[PDB]
Amino acid sequence: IQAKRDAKAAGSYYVEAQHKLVFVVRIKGINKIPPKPRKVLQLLRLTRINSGTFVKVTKAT
Amino acid sequence: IHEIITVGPHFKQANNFLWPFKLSNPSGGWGVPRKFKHFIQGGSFGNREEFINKLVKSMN
Amino acid sequence: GIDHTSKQHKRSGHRTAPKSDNVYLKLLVKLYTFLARRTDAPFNKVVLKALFLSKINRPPVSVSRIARALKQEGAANKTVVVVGTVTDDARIFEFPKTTVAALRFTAGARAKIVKAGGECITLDQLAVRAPKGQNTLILRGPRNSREAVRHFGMGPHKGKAPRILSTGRKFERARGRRRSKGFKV
Amino acid sequence: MAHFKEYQVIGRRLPTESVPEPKLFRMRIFASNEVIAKSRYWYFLQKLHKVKKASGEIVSINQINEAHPTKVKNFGVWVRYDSRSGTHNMYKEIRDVSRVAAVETLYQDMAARHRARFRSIHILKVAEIEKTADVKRQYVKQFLTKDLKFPLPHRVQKSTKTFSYKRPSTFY
Amino acid sequence: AKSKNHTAHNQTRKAHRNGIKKPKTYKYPSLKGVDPKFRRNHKHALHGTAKALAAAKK
Amino acid sequence: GKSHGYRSRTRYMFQRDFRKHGAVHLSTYLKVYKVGDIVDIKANGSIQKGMPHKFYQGKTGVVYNVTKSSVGVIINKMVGNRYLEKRLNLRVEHIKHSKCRQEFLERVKANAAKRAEAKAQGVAVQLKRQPAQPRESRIVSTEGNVPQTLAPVPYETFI
RNA sequence: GGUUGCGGCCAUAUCUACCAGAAAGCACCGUUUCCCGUCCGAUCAACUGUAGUUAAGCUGGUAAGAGCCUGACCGAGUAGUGUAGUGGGUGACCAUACGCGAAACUCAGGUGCUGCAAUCU
RNA sequence: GCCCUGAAAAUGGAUGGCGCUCAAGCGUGUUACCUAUACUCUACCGUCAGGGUUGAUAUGAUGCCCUGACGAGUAGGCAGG
RNA sequence: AAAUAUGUAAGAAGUCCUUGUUACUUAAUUGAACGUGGACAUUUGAAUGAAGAGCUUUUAGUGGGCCAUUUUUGGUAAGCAGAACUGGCGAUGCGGGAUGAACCGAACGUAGAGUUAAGGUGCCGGAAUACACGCUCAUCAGACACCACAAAAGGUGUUAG
RNA sequence: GGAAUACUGCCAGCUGGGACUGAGGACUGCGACGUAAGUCAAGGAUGCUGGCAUAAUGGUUAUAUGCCGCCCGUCUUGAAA
Ligand SMILES: [Mg+2]
Ligand SMILES: [Mg+2]
Ligand SMILES: [Mg+2]
Ligand SMILES: [Mg+2]
Ligand SMILES: [Mg+2]
Ligand SMILES: [Mg+2]
Ligand SMILES: [Mg+2]
Ligand SMILES: [Mg+2]
Ligand SMILES: [Mg+2]
Ligand SMILES: [Mg+2]
Ligand SMILES: [Mg+2]
Ligand SMILES: [Mg+2]
Ligand SMILES: [Mg+2]
Ligand SMILES: [Mg+2]
Ligand SMILES: [Mg+2]
Ligand SMILES: [Mg+2]
Ligand SMILES: [Mg+2]
Ligand SMILES: [Mg+2]
Ligand SMILES: [Mg+2]
Ligand SMILES: [Mg+2]
Ligand SMILES: [Mg+2]
Ligand SMILES: [Mg+2]
Ligand SMILES: [Mg+2]
Ligand SMILES: [Mg+2]
Ligand SMILES: [Mg+2]
Ligand SMILES: [Mg+2]
Ligand SMILES: [Mg+2]
Ligand SMILES: [Mg+2]
Ligand SMILES: [Mg+2]
Ligand SMILES: [Mg+2]
Ligand SMILES: [Mg+2]
Ligand SMILES: [Mg+2]
Ligand SMILES: [Mg+2]
Ligand SMILES: [Mg+2]
Ligand SMILES: [Mg+2]
Ligand SMILES: [Mg+2]
Ligand SMILES: [Mg+2]
Ligand SMILES: [Mg+2]
Ligand SMILES: [Mg+2]
Ligand SMILES: [Mg+2]
Ligand SMILES: [Mg+2]
Ligand SMILES: [Mg+2]
Ligand SMILES: [Mg+2]
Ligand SMILES: [Mg+2]
Ligand SMILES: [Mg+2]
Ligand SMILES: [Mg+2]
Ligand SMILES: [Mg+2]
Ligand SMILES: [Mg+2]
Ligand SMILES: [Mg+2]
Ligand SMILES: [Mg+2]
Ligand SMILES: [Mg+2]
Ligand SMILES: [Mg+2]
Ligand SMILES: [Mg+2]
Repeated sequence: IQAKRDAKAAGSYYVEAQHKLVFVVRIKGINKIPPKPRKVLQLLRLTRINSGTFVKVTKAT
Repeated sequence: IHEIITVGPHFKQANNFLWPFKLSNPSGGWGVPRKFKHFIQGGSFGNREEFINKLVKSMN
Repeated sequence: GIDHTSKQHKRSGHRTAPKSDNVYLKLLVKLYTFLARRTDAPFNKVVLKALFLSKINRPPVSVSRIARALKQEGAANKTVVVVGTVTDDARIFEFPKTTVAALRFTAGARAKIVKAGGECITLDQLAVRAPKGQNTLILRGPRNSREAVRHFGMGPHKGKAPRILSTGRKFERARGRRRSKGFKV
Repeated sequence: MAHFKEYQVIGRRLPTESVPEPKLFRMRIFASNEVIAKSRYWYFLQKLHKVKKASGEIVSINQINEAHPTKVKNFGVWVRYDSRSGTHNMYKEIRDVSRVAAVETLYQDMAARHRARFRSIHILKVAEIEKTADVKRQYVKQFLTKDLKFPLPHRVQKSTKTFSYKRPSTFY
Repeated sequence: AKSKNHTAHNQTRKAHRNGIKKPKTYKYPSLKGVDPKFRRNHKHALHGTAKALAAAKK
Repeated sequence: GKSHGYRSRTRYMFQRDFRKHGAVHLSTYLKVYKVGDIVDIKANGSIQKGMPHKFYQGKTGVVYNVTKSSVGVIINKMVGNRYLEKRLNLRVEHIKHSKCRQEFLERVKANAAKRAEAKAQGVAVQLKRQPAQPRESRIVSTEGNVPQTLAPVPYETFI
């Protein structure tokens, strides 16, 4: 917070650290899904509608 | 919890330990007519950023 | 629904008792599952399992096969377990002493062994002397020595065996079996 | 795209050792939340400078609350939009209390008349017509006369119950 | 009468039931089609390098 | 009738590079190949002999054999529902050392070196490749950089 | 740094025109008994390094030079395109969302680098 | 943009029907509300998996007991009855 | 000269040092292959997942297909013929599209309570004759993807530009 | 110049109404509050009161009422045809 108010005070802009964490909920059901995303869906354990997991953000994820 | 929110060293093994969360459907509703457009286009699907909380909390 | 990644309700493709019905074997099992459960000792877990095997996966262990496994360094005084039936082999002469725990012994096999001042225990006897299966040497027989398995793979250039009912020239030794009669195999 | 908020979006190219400290660029953006704002900032930037977001970052995002949000204003609005057969530029005026107010009727008005959904419309400039009689579009000049007063003929009180034991009057 | 002629439809579904795997892998792999003289000499470099090790046990 | 000769559909695959026809440079003949080398297969249609069948164009594999003028290469190839093992007799003119393996060896040499200079300090290493991460917080300044503010552009035909 | 022999990458090296080139080298060049090849000692072969010459080859320099190379927030985040929608539109076709992204064009810089061995004011 | 002309077929008829005109029509936006065999929690059946347990101790050891997950089906395969 | 697709690699079957074998190869104990002996295990060499991995034998049915988005060939076209990837129908009920193989939503043991999807909420019919800004008057209005069609061309109707 | 408020988010802040469920059957576990003895909302409901006798209730059946339900068998890409 204060980092933001300082930067403002010094005529600058504290641009925040990119989020390292996201939560993913799957909202589409299980029929008619294309093979590629379907695979990725399972490798994040989202294999059933409204189920959700955490994901660490890197380029690879 | 800490090991998650901070990511950090054994996040992997911490998070994997965690069985996928079984949320309900959103009590309150999805807040949009059709869900299978993007959040930017009028609702659901894609990164809705720090809006995910209001969503999850109603599915929780 | 569930995007299943795994076949649901699949059964461990593993025998779980003997299919057999020899009450004495079921008794032998009832013994070694007790041992297997109430101890560590890998040996019992292994014997337990191996009592479930079908007659094909219990090929016979020979008396020469035992003798030769006993010329192993530091093994001359171990007690050879053969969850199966030990047979006789006229082809070794000098045969050592030792005590052998098997399921069955052929006539000549408990001769040979005994005559050499050796012993022929049973696995439930063995159980007592060696609760945790100590000083034991487990020996299985040659499975692939079977005659059935000769014909497994039968294809061009696999060099396996034909299922033929009677052999000779005039029986599948011509076209396809040589360069001079079309092609070879 | 709905109840509108106005945003300042300040962004830049990602720094290179060769170009540390690249130039900063700003837009005023009307969107309902900030995600759509940020997304709009790129949409436009991509069309002006040679940049996509994978090669840039957004520095700041701040809401621009109307300065005098209870003073009635005459607005100039310039617009670029897509019809079914061409694309066009277009000036129109809107009398309202805030920019955020104005833009919303702008966005509705474009749908009503030229059937233009939000996607097909670029908001060029928006501005408070300082000196009245710089207003040109009559349908606002009409409201600028001295001692403007008018009635609302044919009142239609909505009813609470389905039967009525009297024949209604429309008299305001 | 005329009938459909060809299609690969459904064929990768079929191939991917219990399929693809990888290729099976071994140290000391097949020596099929390797230069016969070299094999011949390898034969001898092995017998020798064997020998010499049993000589180192007495 | 249909036509499925050996070099079919290879009009552009076996063409030479624009302004690179003629004699194949000597470098090609001076590279040395041992077994276990990982080679890239890319036909040269001027050297007609020892040619890879068009399948293997663009495919990498390992040398299983070395001969007077050619390497033998092992390729894994999917037919049906399974990879099969494939042995190719390719003249060297159609073959190349795979740079990606050289990235690897060089990295292995790096990682033994890093590991030393840490035991020579008894400190920790951290040797696995990490993937490209988020971004940490920054403070960009406005000194000499008051944000130029832009707006969308009018329509205008130029034709 | 020159030069030569053997090279590597094979135009930043090639093309056109004009000059310039110490020293060494290379070259042109002199000769035809001999091995040798020609319609022709021109090529090829041998001989002298002696009679000559930098004219040429070769090396560099010039040129709003042709070509070729390099760059660029030059055009263009355009064209094309993977994914999305019970999006627009009679349709032809098009806009938007998350992504990838050129060619030509324009301008700017450049015009061989280099290994081994030998040799030179 | 909407509306009008351009706009002709055979039983009597179809925005699903009624009917609707500041709509109950067209464009757009805001909320609330209705509802699948889907999602969340729980009982029960079964199937599959993991575990405990006849140690001297009445009545099933192919048993008793604890735990998790899963359940569409032609042609066809096997199993328990 | 893309995009999408596509090959390979990311280590113990590894890395390093020492020096053994041979009839191959080198001018050459030079190489080449395969070894002895010694050293190196915290992240041992990216991510994420793993409901276990590996493996054998044997046999049923089937061997007319069809549909949708996209790519695409023949044809004026076709609810026509014919290929590409994928997802479907076939084999599959359930909720929505009145209706309907194939669209949308979602796949199914027997049930209770909750919440939703796609689609709806004047009345038939469960659910605001809700809120908000415009637009439109048709003596042939119009009313929702697949979808049950409409075009060139015109209008001093009316709206905004 | 000093405030308020909106919007958004947080509280291991305090509370009212309504609905469905009550599996298990000695004890063993993790806690909570207590100075303590003890108490508890802590590994699944108990307590208090009342109703029922040719009856309260439950099963079957017939009929009516709301919604829903085409003829099976078969060959077929496709059958109520
Ligand atoms: Mg809920
Ligand atoms: Mg509420
Ligand atoms: Mg509700
Ligand atoms: Mg909204
Ligand atoms: Mg041995
Ligand atoms: Mg065998
Ligand atoms: Mg035999
Ligand atoms: Mg009155
Ligand atoms: Mg026929
Ligand atoms: Mg046909
Ligand atoms: Mg056929
Ligand atoms: Mg045919
Ligand atoms: Mg052809
Ligand atoms: Mg082609
Ligand atoms: Mg040439
Ligand atoms: Mg040839
Ligand atoms: Mg001559
Ligand atoms: Mg001459
Ligand atoms: Mg000469
Ligand atoms: Mg010359
Ligand atoms: Mg030039
Ligand atoms: Mg879809
Ligand atoms: Mg469309
Ligand atoms: Mg249409
Ligand atoms: Mg396009
Ligand atoms: Mg007619
Ligand atoms: Mg009629
Ligand atoms: Mg329409
Ligand atoms: Mg409306
Ligand atoms: Mg609307
Ligand atoms: Mg149910
Ligand atoms: Mg079933
Ligand atoms: Mg792949
Ligand atoms: Mg992993
Ligand atoms: Mg079969
Ligand atoms: Mg078959
Ligand atoms: Mg068949
Ligand atoms: Mg379906
Ligand atoms: Mg059929
Ligand atoms: Mg279905
Ligand atoms: Mg319909
Ligand atoms: Mg009706
Ligand atoms: Mg109603
Ligand atoms: Mg009304
Ligand atoms: Mg449409
Ligand atoms: Mg008009
Ligand atoms: Mg109870
Ligand atoms: Mg009674
Ligand atoms: Mg009845
Ligand atoms: Mg009915
Ligand atoms: Mg009826
Ligand atoms: Mg038919
Ligand atoms: Mg039928």
